[PDB]
Amino acid sequence: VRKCLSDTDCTNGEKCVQKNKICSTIVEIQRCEKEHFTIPCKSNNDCQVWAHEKICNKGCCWDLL
Amino acid sequence: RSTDTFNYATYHTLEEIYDFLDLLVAENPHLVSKIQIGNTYEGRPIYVLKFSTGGSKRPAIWIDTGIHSREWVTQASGVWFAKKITQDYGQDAAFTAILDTLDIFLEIVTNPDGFAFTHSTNRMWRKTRSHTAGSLCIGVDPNRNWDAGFGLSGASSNPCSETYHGKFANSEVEVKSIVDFVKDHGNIKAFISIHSYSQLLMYPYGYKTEPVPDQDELDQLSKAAVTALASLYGTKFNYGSIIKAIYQASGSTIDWTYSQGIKYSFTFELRDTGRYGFLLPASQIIPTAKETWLALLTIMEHTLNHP
Ligand SMILES: C[As](C)(=O)[O-]
Ligand SMILES: C[As](C)(=O)[O-]
Ligand SMILES: C[As](C)(=O)[O-]
Ligand SMILES: C[As](C)(=O)[O-]
Ligand code: NA
Ligand SMILES: [Zn+2]
Ligand SMILES: [Zn+2]
Ligand SMILES: [Zn+2]
Ligand SMILES: [Zn+2]
Ligand SMILES: [Zn+2]
Ligand SMILES: [Zn+2]
Ligand SMILES: [Zn+2]
Ligand SMILES: [Zn+2]
Ligand SMILES: [Zn+2]
Repeated sequence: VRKCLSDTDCTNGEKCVQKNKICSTIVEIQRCEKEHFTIPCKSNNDCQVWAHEKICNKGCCWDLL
Repeated sequence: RSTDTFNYATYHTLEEIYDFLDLLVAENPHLVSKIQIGNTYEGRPIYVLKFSTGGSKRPAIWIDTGIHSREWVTQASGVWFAKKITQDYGQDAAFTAILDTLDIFLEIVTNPDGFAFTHSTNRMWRKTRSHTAGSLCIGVDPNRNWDAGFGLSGASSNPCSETYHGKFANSEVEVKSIVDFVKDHGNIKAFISIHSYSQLLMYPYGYKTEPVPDQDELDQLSKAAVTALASLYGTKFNYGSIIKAIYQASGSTIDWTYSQGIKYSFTFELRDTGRYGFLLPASQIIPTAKETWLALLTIMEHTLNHP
């Protein structure tokens, strides 16, 4: 994980995901939004913004289903 | 008030659903009965509907909805399936043939305490409402409480976790009540436990990567089922083992039912893929139930033709 506050804190063309303040590729941002209506993550810690527990699963913040 | 005046296109309370159970039985007394399989942690009755055209201990299909209380489209779909069975039996030939050989058991509100709590206190509640010694966090994940891979990787030891497995397998009376029913019956041939959301149809295992012995048949049936589902509105479901399709999950229902020799053990995740998630608009209840019913029919027909 690389933490960020804006896109200029990221590397390799990655963007800052504002909801969880982590860097992610555009492809991963697009995939998590399109496939799962959610945000990318590297670990469970990147999914803590919801009071109702979510998990990091397969690169996106998932609900328990 | 009758089951014809009931509004299938809106979400209901526990009391309203329980009224629907009674009206359906009263309207169809020779097809439908209501069985109390237990009482919840907080003392509420737990009810299963039996749909049967006769016989003794006939081969049977079990369907449950609402094991996770926040998954409201599942309970709403279960109400619709119940009405659907009574509508089609004697009218639609194919379904008539199904119920002439098989019984169907349907548990619409599988976690009544959680369901009450989702209306009263916390719309996003998932778990049971049991108290746990040594914690102020309430509830056990009823889909981590079964005695198949219980307490292994794929569940949490933290009572505050959404996937807390409980102190021991079958600690939750809501789970134990089904266990007792299933073992006493001894002749359930398919067991389908319905969740939302994500648009998936899954088969064992959740707790390990080893392929289930009937993997290929179950994967073949899954493809046929999701194809039937898709025919109505084009809703896309993926399919596979629980562990491959979602994540590792231990002590889950269909791993236990499969271990009881119930070959056609399936779990659904209904609409949607996350746009609304658990808060699916009420205008999607009936379409969701309709398309899901097509998948259920595929499974029932396969069960019928593989006796
Ligand atoms: C409490 As009532 C009017 O839904 O039976
Ligand atoms: C068999 As009767 C009591 O429903 O007329
Ligand atoms: C045939 As009847 C409706 O009296 O049970
Ligand atoms: C028609 As078949 C492949 O489900 O036995
Ligand atoms: Na208990
Ligand atoms: Zn995905
Ligand atoms: Zn669930
Ligand atoms: Zn009518
Ligand atoms: Zn009412
Ligand atoms: Zn009432
Ligand atoms: Zn009668
Ligand atoms: Zn309510
Ligand atoms: Zn088949
Ligand atoms: Zn076959």
